[PDB]
Amino acid sequence: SLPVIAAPSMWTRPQIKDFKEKIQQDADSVITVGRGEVVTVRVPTHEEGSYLFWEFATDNYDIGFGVYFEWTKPLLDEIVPVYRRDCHEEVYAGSHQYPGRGVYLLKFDNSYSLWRSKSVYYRVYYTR
Amino acid sequence: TPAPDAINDLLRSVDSQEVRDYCQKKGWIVIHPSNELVVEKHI
Repeated sequence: SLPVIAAPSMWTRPQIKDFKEKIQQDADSVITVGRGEVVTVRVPTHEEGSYLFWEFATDNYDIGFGVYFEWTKPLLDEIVPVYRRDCHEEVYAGSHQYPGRGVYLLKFDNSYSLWRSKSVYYRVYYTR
Repeated sequence: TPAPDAINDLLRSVDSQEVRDYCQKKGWIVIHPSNELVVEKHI
């Protein structure tokens, strides 16, 4: 049988001020998504890893968020369908079990925004 | 060491910076250095 892909988990947590303060302590964890832009963040599966955990937030506006899995032309699986989230109001978080070796694509989608740039604070971990 | 799905259930239910830091100390979760992540922009 082809690999069964686990459903992702998603949740929020309220402390967005503290989250962004923590993340701001490193420049590279802060992304500017221009008007009409889509920023993709590639997160490879670690050789000792089992799960991917993500957190993200924005400053003044919502943004589209999706997760895809790239198998190592290459096959792409939809893990979290892209949808607008109010990650300016709360920290958005989620996880997914490794379906196999490959690369996760975190997509921060600002396609729909004509006039607004978004600042994206994000963080990712993995488990053994 | 607990199972990954147990970690998952914990973080989902009582998520906080404190719980993250604790899981990190125990080496249950390991942070991906953001500077090692490939970031792509597309219009």
